[PDB]
Amino acid sequence: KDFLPLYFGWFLTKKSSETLRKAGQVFLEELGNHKAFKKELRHFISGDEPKEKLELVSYFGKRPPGVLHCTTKFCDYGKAAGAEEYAQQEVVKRSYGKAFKLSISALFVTPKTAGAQVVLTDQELQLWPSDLDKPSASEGLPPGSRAHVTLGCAADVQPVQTGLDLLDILQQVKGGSQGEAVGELPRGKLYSLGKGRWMLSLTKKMEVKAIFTGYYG
Ligand SMILES: Nc1nc2c(ncn2[C@@H]2O[C@H](COP(=O)(O)OP(=O)(O)O)[C@@H](O)[C@H]2O)c(=O)[nH]1
Repeated sequence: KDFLPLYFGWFLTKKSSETLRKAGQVFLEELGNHKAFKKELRHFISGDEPKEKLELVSYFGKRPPGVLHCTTKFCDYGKAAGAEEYAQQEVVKRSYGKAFKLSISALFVTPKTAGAQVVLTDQELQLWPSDLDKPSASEGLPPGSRAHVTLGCAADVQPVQTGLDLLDILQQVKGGSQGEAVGELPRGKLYSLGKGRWMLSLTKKMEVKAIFTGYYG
């Protein structure tokens, strides 16, 4: 019998990866230099500390090397629950190797991860794994809300954290707790959601090109 991928997803082209990666780093630069962020650094550095500034690019030291991606289904070669069902779908097999455009609507930062929120079209939503055997997965939010691109992680943080972070952030925006924007960056508005959580809503959605395929490690 045949190995499944470690995970399925959309893998950005060289150019799109470069473009999104640069946007993420610029965001980390501006955020770290933003007065509202520094006023709340108690959520990134603990204890009575010298009043210095944190370089977020350095903070998120575990970064994706090379090509960026948006995961759909983690399969672990077929060991993960629902892995085979997902892989056997017609739409997954039909879409394998095909090009897509992913709309990135926001960039976010928590004390654990940094990433970009992806807003899937309905065609692309067809490639999002069914939560019907684990509605814990998407936590009351529309399907595919977890869709993201990871831009960086803190040293002690597991890779899957980014998706959980995004859902947490979106969960607040659902209850209307993003509050009044606390800053206006060149690319959009900065929101302070508390607990070291920050969201930049892009004025203009970023459009990235990516191939849907499988990663085998
Ligand atoms: N999404 C997801 N990832 C898992 C799960 N269990 C383990 N992982 C980890 O996810 C890693 C690969 O995820 P990755 O695509 O890099 O993270 P993402 O880009 O934030 O979705 C692997 O190293 C696994 O150890 C799971 O149930 N779901």
